[PDB]
Amino acid sequence: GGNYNYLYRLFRKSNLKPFERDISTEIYQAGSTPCNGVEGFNCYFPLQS
Amino acid sequence: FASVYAWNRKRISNCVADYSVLYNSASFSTFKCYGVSPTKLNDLCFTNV
Repeated sequence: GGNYNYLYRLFRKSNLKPFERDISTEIYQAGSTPCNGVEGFNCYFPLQS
Repeated sequence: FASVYAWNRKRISNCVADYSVLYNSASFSTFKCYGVSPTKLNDLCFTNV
C-alpha cells in the first residue's frame, strides 16, 4: 500500500552548504508572485514522499 | 485544434523563445516540466523544439 512516511525535500532557494541541515516547511515560491502561505500555481509545498 | 489520434506536429526552429510568457500566464491548468524545471528554460539553448 505504500510507506508514505519517508519524505525528501525537492525545492530550495539555494544548494546546501556541506553538512548543513534544513527542516523548515515554508511554502516554496517558484514564480514572482508572492505566496502568502497558501498553495497554488508556482506556490508549492516543498516536501515529497 | 487537432484530433487526438492524428495530433499535429510543428517544428519550432531558430528564433528567440520566451517561455516566461508561457510559465506565468496563469491561464494554464497544467504546466509540468520533466527534463528541466520551468524557470531555467529562458537560460538554455537546444537544437530543435
